[PDB]
Amino acid sequence: DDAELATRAIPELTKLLNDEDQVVVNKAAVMVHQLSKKEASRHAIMRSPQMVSAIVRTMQNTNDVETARCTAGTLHNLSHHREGLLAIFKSGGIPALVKMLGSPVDSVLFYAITTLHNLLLHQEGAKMAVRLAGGLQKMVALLNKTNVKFLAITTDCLQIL
Ligand SMILES: CN1C[C@@H](c2cccc(C#N)c2)Oc2ccccc2C1=O
Repeated sequence: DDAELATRAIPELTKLLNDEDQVVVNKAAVMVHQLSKKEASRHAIMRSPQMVSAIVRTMQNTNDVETARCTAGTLHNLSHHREGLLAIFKSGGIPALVKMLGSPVDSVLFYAITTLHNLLLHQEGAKMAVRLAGGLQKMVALLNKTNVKFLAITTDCLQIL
């Protein structure tokens, strides 16, 4: 029933993610991120190409810190599934994630590189897409960070490319 109800709510949540009111978009992004933490509702989000497109679009245009963390966090969760990596890939997720590599918000930064690593690992076409978006230069720029786990994931992205 969790999956069926998340499924019905999706079109309205997709609509509110594209709203002009920034408080409406933030609240919808908080909602969708919460839905992405439960496997039944994460399944429903991955099956909606329109919903994944709205999370990508919102993530790359938002100036709201919580909105950026919630939307990148949502993509991070969906990237742990094959039917999730594919939806991110088709919705223009790679260029948006590459832009997020320039975030001063460290959780957005960690979510962005982990999702991109999951993509470079199992998504066909992700290698060339990361390169076309300038991800090679962006990832090299991060090698100056000091967190051990973050540096290793970033170095494996470059070792994969
Ligand atoms: C949310 N956001 C947009 C922008 C920003 C605006 C206002 C406050 C902060 C903080 N802290 C950051 O900075 C970014 C730059 C590049 C990629 C992504 C971000 C990003 O994460």
